Amino acid sequence: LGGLERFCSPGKGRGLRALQPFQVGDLLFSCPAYAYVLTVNERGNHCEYCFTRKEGLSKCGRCKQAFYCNVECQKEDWPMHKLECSPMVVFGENWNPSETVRLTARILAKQKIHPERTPSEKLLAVKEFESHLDKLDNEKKDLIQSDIAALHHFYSKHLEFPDNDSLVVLFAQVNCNGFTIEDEELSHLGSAIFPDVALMNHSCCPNVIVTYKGTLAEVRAVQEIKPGEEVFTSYIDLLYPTEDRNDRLRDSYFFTCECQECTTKDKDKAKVEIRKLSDPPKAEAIRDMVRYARNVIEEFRRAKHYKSPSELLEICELSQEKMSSVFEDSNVYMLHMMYQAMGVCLYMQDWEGALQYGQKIIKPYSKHYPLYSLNVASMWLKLGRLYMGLEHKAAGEKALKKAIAIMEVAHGKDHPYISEIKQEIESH
Ligand SMILES: C[S@@+](CC[C@H](N)C(=O)[O-])C[C@H]1O[C@@H](n2cnc3c(N)ncnc32)[C@H](O)[C@@H]1O
Ligand SMILES: [Zn+2]
Ligand SMILES: [Zn+2]
Ligand SMILES: [Zn+2]
Repeated sequence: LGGLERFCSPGKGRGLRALQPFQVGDLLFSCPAYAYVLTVNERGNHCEYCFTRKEGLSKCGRCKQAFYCNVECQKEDWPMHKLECSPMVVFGENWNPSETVRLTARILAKQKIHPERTPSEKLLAVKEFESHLDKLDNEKKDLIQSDIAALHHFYSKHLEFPDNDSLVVLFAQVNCNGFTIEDEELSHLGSAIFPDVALMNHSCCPNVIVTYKGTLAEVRAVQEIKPGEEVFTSYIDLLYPTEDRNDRLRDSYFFTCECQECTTKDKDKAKVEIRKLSDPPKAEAIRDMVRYARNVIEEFRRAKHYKSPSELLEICELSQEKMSSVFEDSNVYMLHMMYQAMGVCLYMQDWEGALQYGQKIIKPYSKHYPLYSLNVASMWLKLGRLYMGLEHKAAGEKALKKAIAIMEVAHGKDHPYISEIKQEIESH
């Protein structure tokens, strides 16, 4: 694809570089999804085939668990829908495959249907994906085996499975190159595989941002890219300090980042901000809170699957109180709990609580992320839609206009999401 090229990136394997300049907001390229799945919770909200968010969604009369825009989207999805239609109804409540198993089954399907290079593989092919097979611990290798067992159990009707456990190779490849599709509010819509998009290496200070216009991945410049510069995306959440960022990257992607931010650690001091207070906190007292903060984060990750919403908020308020003694309110570990608490109030349809948390987050949040960040665009959007809901038309408009500003860069001026937000301002 024009104005870019695949190249050998010293110490980063294969990569994508520019052959022409790209300005802030310019679309480098699009990539139609090679394989994709609409997440189970978004059924009836989005079209299974084109991911269009609409209300007049017609049901699959054969499974009553697949929705479409019309009969053509339904017919166009049947080669992929075939995999789950009858099994969902025949397996009944016993039908529980994870999204990774759902996705991998559609990759195997695509490889049988269309074995030749797809328009999504102009620079990187699915077969050429990096696996990191050789660095997997037994715990990880066992987690892939669960997924393989699950593949065989639910998708054996139409699929012929490959040469021993070269399914381990494929499952390690989808873990390494697999994409999750999120909406305007960064809510999970599904999983997909974008091969050319997967060629891009990581930077904690990227020059590009991946957005989705249905099942189509779009790459837009968030910094100026000049000929010969490598195009880098972020694989992870850029709020956390160097250690946390690299702890996630090493775990999920088996590499350590050495970008300007991870080298310099410049933004680290501000990220884990400490209170100025009479008799400043001791060097060890700081390290003790970081360990607590990082453990309460994981404890919360578990607690959501098995605790009441009023219990979840209690975890948030209690942990914020312990942390507040050492940590300032701008600290990323404090801002996470506030983000968690806002999420709960939103679930409980507590629009005041959600707004009080948003307002408390946004200013310090904006500061901690790059200039064009999907996290802060989404946060400004949540805040705007909350204000607008609570009939605060002035503040709601400021917030929605702030979101539109970041969004016109990453998503593009003509994005369906921008047109939706503009209508929210125009009516109320
Ligand atoms: C989605 S693939 C990117 C394309 C990959 N470089 C290739 O040749 O197939 C992700 C993998 O690329 C490598 N990678 C990406 N960004 C990197 C970086 N900044 N430093 C080192 N390795 C990186 C890691 O091995 C990582 O798991
Ligand atoms: Zn459709
Ligand atoms: Zn069906
Ligand atoms: Zn980095």
